[PDB]
Amino acid sequence: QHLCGSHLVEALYLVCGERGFFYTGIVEQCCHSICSLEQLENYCN
Amino acid sequence: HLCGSHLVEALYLVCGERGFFYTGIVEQCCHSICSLEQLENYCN
Amino acid sequence: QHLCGSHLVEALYLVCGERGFFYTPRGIVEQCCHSICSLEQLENYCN
Amino acid sequence: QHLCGSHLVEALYLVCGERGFFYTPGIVEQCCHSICSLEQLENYCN
Amino acid sequence: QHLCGSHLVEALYLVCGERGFFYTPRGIVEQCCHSICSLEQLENYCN
Amino acid sequence: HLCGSHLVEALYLVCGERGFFYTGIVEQCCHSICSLEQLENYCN
Repeated sequence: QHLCGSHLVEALYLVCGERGFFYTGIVEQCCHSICSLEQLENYCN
Repeated sequence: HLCGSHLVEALYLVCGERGFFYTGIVEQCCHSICSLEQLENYCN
Repeated sequence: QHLCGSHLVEALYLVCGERGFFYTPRGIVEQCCHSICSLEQLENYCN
Repeated sequence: QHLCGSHLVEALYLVCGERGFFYTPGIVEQCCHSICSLEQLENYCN
Repeated sequence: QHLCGSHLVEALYLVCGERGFFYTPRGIVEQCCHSICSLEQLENYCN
Repeated sequence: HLCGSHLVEALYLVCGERGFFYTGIVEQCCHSICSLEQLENYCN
């Protein structure tokens, strides 16, 4: 449940579907800490 | 296009401890676009 | 060679090819993640 | 060599480093349906 | 049974563990993609 | 953070026919951000 780097990016692609996304705090909450699926969708477009 | 090793890594990811079965998910998620909702339907 | 988490999942995929496989949690976690199992046990998780 | 879906996404991440990137639903035209090169791919990065 | 392209490489990654491995396309490509090879044939491309 | 199977997938992609060796590439590309250039030094 730690999402960073290439793996964070794989996760975004997955949960964002058609919505798309931007990638460069999502890192604090989901890479440094464990976020949920719901927390993750909130970074799509 | 969610294909190969990445599809399986995705299943692990959305299913956690619940687990999953892997075989048509290839048709549904690799050859066509499936959603998280559709992917969740391969967990146990 | 303790296959746990994503690595366990990456492994089954390889040895089962088209056969597919099942992943759930005396238990594959016990046999392959907490301990080292061989392919024999892993093929035993295909269908 | 034909980069689509999750792999296209793996590629963008790779060539963009710190710059980051944007991914939408054309890069699909250029790099997924046909084989594209480096810079053609980078302009969908930042 | 037939390992080609990235899969051969994922397989190498898997079976070589700490040894690491070298991938160079008479060839792991001939031996494991065009024909079915075993682990030792596969292991001899680890380091 | 470029790590594990993905690190190995990255090598395969950028090295093409040259091939590559995998073992530090980890320090430079997983724990830290490497560029294509630092990565290519692991091709043949």
